[PDB]
Amino acid sequence: PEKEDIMVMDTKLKIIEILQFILNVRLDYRISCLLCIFKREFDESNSQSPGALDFEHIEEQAEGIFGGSEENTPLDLDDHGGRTFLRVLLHLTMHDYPPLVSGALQLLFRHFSQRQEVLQAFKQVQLLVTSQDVDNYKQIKQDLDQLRSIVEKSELWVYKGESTSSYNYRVVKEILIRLSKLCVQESASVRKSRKQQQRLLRNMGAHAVVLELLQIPYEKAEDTKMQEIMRLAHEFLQNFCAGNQQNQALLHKHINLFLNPGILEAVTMQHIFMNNFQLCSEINERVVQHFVHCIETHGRNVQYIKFLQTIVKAEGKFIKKCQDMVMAELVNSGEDVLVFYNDRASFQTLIQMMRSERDRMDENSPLFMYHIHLVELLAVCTEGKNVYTEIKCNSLLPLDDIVRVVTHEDCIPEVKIAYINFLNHCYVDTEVEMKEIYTSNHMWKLFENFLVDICRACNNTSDRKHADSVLEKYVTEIVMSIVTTFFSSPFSDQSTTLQTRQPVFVQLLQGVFRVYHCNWLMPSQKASVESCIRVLSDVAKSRAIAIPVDLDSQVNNLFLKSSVLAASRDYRNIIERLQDIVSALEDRLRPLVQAELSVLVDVLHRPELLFPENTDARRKCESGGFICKLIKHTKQLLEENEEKLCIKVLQTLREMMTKDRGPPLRQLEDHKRGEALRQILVNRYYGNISTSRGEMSLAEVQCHLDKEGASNLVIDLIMNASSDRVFHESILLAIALLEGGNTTIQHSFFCRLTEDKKSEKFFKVFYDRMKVAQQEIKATVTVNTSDL
Amino acid sequence: SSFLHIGDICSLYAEGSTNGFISTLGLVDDRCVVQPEAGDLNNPPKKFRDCLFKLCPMNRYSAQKQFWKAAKPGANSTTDAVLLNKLHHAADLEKKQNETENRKLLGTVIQYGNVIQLLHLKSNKYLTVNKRLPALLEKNAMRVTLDEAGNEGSWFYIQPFYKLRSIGDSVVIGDKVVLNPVNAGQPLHASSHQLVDNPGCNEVNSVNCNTSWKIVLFMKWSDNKDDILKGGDVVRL
Amino acid sequence: KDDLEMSAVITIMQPILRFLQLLCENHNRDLQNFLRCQNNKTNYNLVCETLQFLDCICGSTTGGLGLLGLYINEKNVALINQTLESLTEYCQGPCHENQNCIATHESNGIDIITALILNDINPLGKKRMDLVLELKNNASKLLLAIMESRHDSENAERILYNMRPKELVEVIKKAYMQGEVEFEDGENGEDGAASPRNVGHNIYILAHQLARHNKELQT
Amino acid sequence: FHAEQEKFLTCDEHRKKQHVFLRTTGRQSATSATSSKALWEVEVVQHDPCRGGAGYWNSLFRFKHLATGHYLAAEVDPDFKMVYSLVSVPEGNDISSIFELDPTTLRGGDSLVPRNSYVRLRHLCTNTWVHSTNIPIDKEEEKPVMLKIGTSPLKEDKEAFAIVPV
Amino acid sequence: SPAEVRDLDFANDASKVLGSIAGKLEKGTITQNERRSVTKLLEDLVYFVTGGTNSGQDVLEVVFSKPNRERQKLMREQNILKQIFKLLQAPFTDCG
Ligand SMILES: O=P(O)(O)O[C@@H]1[C@H](O)[C@H](O)[C@@H](OP(=O)(O)O)[C@H](OP(=O)(O)O)[C@H]1O
Ligand SMILES: [Ca+2]
Repeated sequence: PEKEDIMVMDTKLKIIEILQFILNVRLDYRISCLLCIFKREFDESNSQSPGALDFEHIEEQAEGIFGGSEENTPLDLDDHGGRTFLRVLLHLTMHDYPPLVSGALQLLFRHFSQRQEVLQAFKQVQLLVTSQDVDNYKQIKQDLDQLRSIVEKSELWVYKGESTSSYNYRVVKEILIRLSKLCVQESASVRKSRKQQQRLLRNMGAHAVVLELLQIPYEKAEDTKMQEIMRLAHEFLQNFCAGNQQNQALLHKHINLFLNPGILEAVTMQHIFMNNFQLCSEINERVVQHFVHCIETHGRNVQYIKFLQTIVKAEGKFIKKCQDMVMAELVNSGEDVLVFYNDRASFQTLIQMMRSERDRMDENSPLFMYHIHLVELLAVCTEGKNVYTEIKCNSLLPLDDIVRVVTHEDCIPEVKIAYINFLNHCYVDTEVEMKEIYTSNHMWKLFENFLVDICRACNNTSDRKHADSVLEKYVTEIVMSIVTTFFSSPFSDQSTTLQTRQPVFVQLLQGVFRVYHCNWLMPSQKASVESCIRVLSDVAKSRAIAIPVDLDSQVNNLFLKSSVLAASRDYRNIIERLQDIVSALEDRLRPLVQAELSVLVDVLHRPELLFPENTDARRKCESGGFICKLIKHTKQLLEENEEKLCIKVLQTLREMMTKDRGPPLRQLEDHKRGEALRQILVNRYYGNISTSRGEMSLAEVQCHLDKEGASNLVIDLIMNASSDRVFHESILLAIALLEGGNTTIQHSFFCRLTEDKKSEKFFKVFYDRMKVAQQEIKATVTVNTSDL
Repeated sequence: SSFLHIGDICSLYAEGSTNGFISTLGLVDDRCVVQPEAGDLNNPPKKFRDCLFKLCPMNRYSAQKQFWKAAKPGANSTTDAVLLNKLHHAADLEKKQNETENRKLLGTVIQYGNVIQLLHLKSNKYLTVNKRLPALLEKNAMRVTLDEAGNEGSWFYIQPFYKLRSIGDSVVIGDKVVLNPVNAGQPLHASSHQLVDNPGCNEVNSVNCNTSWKIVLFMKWSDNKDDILKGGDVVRL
Repeated sequence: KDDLEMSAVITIMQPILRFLQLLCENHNRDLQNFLRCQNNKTNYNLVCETLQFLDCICGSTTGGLGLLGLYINEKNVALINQTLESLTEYCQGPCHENQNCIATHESNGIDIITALILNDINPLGKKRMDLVLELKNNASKLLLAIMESRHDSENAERILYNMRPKELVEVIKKAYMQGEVEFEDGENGEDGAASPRNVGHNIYILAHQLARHNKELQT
Repeated sequence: FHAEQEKFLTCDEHRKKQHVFLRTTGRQSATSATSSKALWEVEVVQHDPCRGGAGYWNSLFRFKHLATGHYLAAEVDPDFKMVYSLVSVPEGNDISSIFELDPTTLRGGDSLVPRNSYVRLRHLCTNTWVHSTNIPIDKEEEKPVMLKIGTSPLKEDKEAFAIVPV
Repeated sequence: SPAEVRDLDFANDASKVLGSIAGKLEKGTITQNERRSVTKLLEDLVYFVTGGTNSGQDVLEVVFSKPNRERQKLMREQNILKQIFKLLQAPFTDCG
């Protein structure tokens, strides 16, 4: 009925994106005015300089550029106080075109929340420091413009099967290396990240250009200049994502572009996923499995194991889910990925490769660090005292293999970390400790090698420049931990071999004390060194272990002992005053922001008032047609995958049920400011031609919403809730509607449920939503008691 | 049509890489072993009181597990005696009620997707899978043993090996099924490895596989009356 | 450091329980008999699962022997209060089917209710006694609502089987003296209706109906 | 419909010869592959040639292809260890095209056959049992779609077809 | 009685394991494994004849009451006696 032509009805949709931009540019104008306000305030502040900014003078300048002033009429689109702007959106909302009305609903959210939308945008900003900042700004501008010109001129300098192409092949490399260099600087021994240059670069948006360049198809068979260009782009991206967390989130949006079996393309992948708890909490299964499949398909590479080692342990925090998931797929990976030398025949191959690796002469290292990485990743993914990972990893590498490799004379120090610490994380640092470790003399066979290693490390006073830093780290950390965990563990005290090998314990304690005598100890490692000494002293005191008087006296002694200036100042103070002023302005808008948030529901409650009378629009709005149609729109908002809009609409509509009418001194003035702004704004929008609203009682507001179909909306949303947030909001809305024990809504729910044979989904959803809670609570509440 | 019931007595016959009746290695030992060459479904082994299992319903174990944890030497106190007495009384009541529903649930039909416990008649020990220990002969596999009282590892999902029957259907005697512990989540697997101390014996462990446990009926629950004479009984002439 | 905030799956239960209570409020007869059985192909018993949640949250028989102190912490009092309140309206008035469905359940959920009023909650009781007050008040209200003018003996003997007549009469006094102790320095129990006065009174009322099928209780 | 193989029994002409095979689908939902050449009509054998009657477990059945009009019969495998394979025959009065229904679960011999209950095609003329092979019949091509079907003299409890109501 | 057959089977199993333990004794091939496994064997017989649990004290420092009437006959019938004192002198028959 009344089939409006689609080609003419798409017109309004085409005006919608015009409205988007003409509303967006107002934000730039408002933030420019806000910057000018602070320009004036700092101009009057620094000239006098006791430095505090005039907030009581800033507030009216900020509120005079937002609304209710003579010079605020050009910001309003229709130059009529916004009275006629809302009616077009309201009229378009009743139209029968889904994306048109979907955009129309989005427009009014921006129109009412102008105060909110301005403040975050102004709080996200940045500014220039000294002439160096200006130079960097200019250089990055020209570099990006020149690069973009060539990007749109790609088909001229690309071989699809000095000249301009030859000139570009060179000139692009210098600009790419300049953009890469601007990201991170390198000191003598510390790699620091520049947090301001990266912010300027991301504000410019070089990442989009680099990603678009990477997307371009290419042939690596013949032209290696292109291959090194792509590698340089990857290097710049890695430097851009390094040292920051939000850049990694920004680049995460193009993970589907980086599912390639390439090497450096995979090198970018761990840089994207390094040191990010939140980002790794939602890792994709497919990428992780595809990396292992690439190992099984495209040879053995360390770039694929670095990603796994990074994702299993992010931010230094153990990840149980990733730890279990790694060996959930490692078992099915076959022996192609998991290669281990267990028997004597394979151990001989390991030793013959070890000798050549000790020579370090070619064709031995690539297989060498790969096995090192495999063992280290097993150790890292077996932390957390989790039974599953350790039991599954025990099969791949037992204690006997680790003992055999560590006891061999060609074991270089780097190998000792790789297997000794893995032995710790696989047997000692376990919730279910294996009693075979503490009941066997193999542990003392390992102590002997540790004693010889510590004697070697402490005897390195002949060549300081040739000292092994890795060996020092091993001595300071790994042995200390594997001894402290062993002695401090109450379960290991049941071993009867403690008093059978006193002479080796004497020399072991002597060596542990000797480690403290080293002058190369790091402050962090010194605590680890001292912890083992303290644990050994406590164990000796408790077990009455015979110790020589001299060593005991040494331990007791250790225990008992334990122009340019003004120019810098101006901008340095400016930057830190910007944060203060932003915070002050953000604080002095909350009493106002809920005013318009309530104007939302105020206008929605009475949408017919705004339009002039004796009109079809007012006739249809007076009957509740606006809310009724918005209900069926919100019914299908989730279908088109619009979750944020559906949440923001359900939460706003739930405000129809909370009837509120208006340190206590601050709250009083804030509430009065909010009421003062709300009344003037609502009266300006209304323009009805000493008045009282006389709102209808809350008892029949719920019935009025019931008659518009809000009873059906909640049930249908609950059945088809694909997300926890949508279902939670539906539950809150249903609670709000049925407040006070209304019988109309109850009868509507009953009749809908009994008249529809598809309530099975409804009740199954409710049944499962608590069955999952029961399953979780059964495993959650387990503490017993421990006495006072 | 004949259907399974609670209290039925039947054997298990694995089919696949190794085919044979599952069994034990005496009362002193507590290791489940399948013996391939000892017999077949047409030619049963000479000794046939080791392969018999009695179906039992799911039993609560929360109070029993709590009492086991309390009995662990980790908290010693003078007032702990009363708490241990209360826990022992709760466990006793829990065992008594488990026996009551065990009496009351006999004869009910068994359907796919249910939870069942296997009681070895000879050793009077339930079949259990421990989730913290690996198999003695197989490292990547999972440990399977026996226990007199049982724990949460004794619960077994019953699932169809064939697509003919789905969850909710009653189990018909003679169909190959798959056993899955509730907690271990891995089917019982008949390994092809050989025990060192016993020739021919094959270890039974818990790992993903394609082994089907063809249940073979031996005696119905109704026939299981103590006051009558029934096959397999031992008497004196 | 110390968040002490339960799983979100646990939290989502509370608005679900409140929403379920809201439909059954006002003694709307059409819903108490609907939630229990829906006359569909696969009807789910909402009352049974609501009782199961309370049974599992309290450890069932493990917590039914004076273990309320450890299970009931200062964070899940709101959830259990909402659970008890929600259970109340399922059987309010002459809702015989829900009373039968709750009292004759296969689980031991009734035991938690019965022992809730007797056993204390430490260290909650010594720190926040008021929470124990409204918890026991809601338990007493549920216990009165489960009987709710019932003539049969099966429900009465079911409640009495787990509860000997002696300790009811004992806890009547054990809920009496401290009621006067609170008044010795100012009680103000009119606004604070959770005072031990009404708490003991409700238990006395419950014993009044329970005594009709116990020849020893009236002694 | 084959329950285990998840494939539909089909009769078609290849290389100017009619063959009966078990067509292989190419998607996850094997049941949805409803083909128009997989329709078979049930003929209950009766003394009266014009009487169709009802269906019983002990009754004798004949299956006729709807589109082609050919009967389902078993004959000695030319390769011959599957001695017998299922083919199409135009003649109807022979006893070689007579089958029996064996229920998966034991049922009485005087009970009405449900429309959608799994059954086993127990051949009667040769007293063998139906069995799904795994040897494709079209060697000249590259992607096997058609698989030959034979008879197992020893009974198997996994090869039970499904009577899909049309 | 259902317990009598279990007792007979337990006694016969304890007899046959010791039969294999002492069968290789003459050749001196008994090792730690055949020593560790049989070490826990002896603890079983005493609680089998006594029918009691473990007291938690030293295994040699437990004095029991009168023994079971019937299980003493079972050990003699099932040739457990033939090996119970053969085990004690077995290590002396082993290496050395
Ligand atoms: O979905 P698409 O893209 O159209 O392609 C389908 C696909 O080729 C299936 O393999 C085919 O079933 P078969 O392999 O059994 O032939 C089906 O045929 P159908 O549509 O006739 O079922 C096609 O529709
Ligand atoms: Ca027998």
